[PDB]
Amino acid sequence: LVALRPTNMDRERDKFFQSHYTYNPQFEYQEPMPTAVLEKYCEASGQFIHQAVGIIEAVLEKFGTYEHFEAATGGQLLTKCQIWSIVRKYMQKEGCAGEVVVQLSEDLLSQAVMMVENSRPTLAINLTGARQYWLEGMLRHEIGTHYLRGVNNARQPWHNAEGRLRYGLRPANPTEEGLASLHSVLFRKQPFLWRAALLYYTIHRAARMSFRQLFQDLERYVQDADVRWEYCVRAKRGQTDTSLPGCFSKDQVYLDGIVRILRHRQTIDFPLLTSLGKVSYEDVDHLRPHGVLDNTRVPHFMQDLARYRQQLEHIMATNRLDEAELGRLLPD
Repeated sequence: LVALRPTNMDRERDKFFQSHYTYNPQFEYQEPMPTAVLEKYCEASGQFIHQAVGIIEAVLEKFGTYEHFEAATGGQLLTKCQIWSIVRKYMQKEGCAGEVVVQLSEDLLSQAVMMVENSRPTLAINLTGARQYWLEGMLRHEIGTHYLRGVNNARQPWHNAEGRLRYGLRPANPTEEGLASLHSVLFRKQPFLWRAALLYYTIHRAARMSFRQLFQDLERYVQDADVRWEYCVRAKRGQTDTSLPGCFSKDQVYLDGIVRILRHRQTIDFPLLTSLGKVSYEDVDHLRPHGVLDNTRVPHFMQDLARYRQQLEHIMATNRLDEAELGRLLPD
C-alpha cells in the first residue's frame, strides 16, 4: 500500500487546489514501482457499473446529497477517546482483546487499514472522518472479517502461497472484500453501500479520464473537494503523469464481491466460509474436507445466523440489488 501512495502527494495537492482544480498532478513513488501489481490492476471492469450508479442514485434520491447522508446516517465525528472506547468494546465483544495494536493515523487514504508491523497485527484508524454510527462497521470489516479470516487461514494447509497452489484455491478476492463490505453495513438502519459503489464508478471513469476530468466528473455525486481528492488518488495510484487516462482498478473488488456474495448467499455457509480462511465462496465445497476447523473463530455477528441472513436481505433491498436483478446479472 505504502508503495502506491505518491511520495509528493501534499505538494501536488496544493498545486491542484491553488490551480482551482485545472492542474494534472505529476505523482512520484518510492522506487521500484510494483510492476506486477500495477499490471494486474491496470484495467477497469464495467460489469456492475449500473449497480454502482443504482446505489449512488438511491442514496441521492433519499438524502439529496452525500453530505446529508453522511451526517444523518453516520452521526457525529468522534474524538480519539471515543474511537479507543468503541474499539475496546469491539475487541471484547469479538473475543480478541489484546491481540491487535491500534494506531491512529492522518496519512490514511481510507477509514482503516489492517497490517503486519514488526511481524504483528496492527489496526490503523483514520482519525479524520470517523463517525459515531459508522465506526462499528469499520471494525466488523477490519477485525470481524480481515483479521478473523487471517487467523483462521494460518491454521489451514493453504496458509502460504505453496499451500494455495497445492490445494487448488481460487483467489481470496473478491470474496474477502465483498464479505468485509457487507459486514461494514450489516447493522445499519440505512445500509447503503456508498463507498463500494463510488469506488467502482470512480475507477471506471479513471480508465478513460485525466485527473482533472475525473475530479470534475465526481462533482455530480460529492461536492467536498477533499473527499473527491481522496477518491481520485485511490483510482490513480501508481499513475505518474495523471494528465493521461489510467487507473488502479483494485477497489472495484468491493462491489464485485458484494454482488457475487449476495447473488449466491442461499448456497454459501457463512460460518464455514469465514472458518476456512482466505478462500473464495466458490471453493467452500472443494476445501471443506481438508479444513482444520477445531479452533477457528467465527465473528460474534454471525452467531445469530437467521438475523445475519435477514440483514443481507435488508442490504439488498436498500441498495436495489433485488433477487431478479442479481439473477439476470449472474445467470450462474
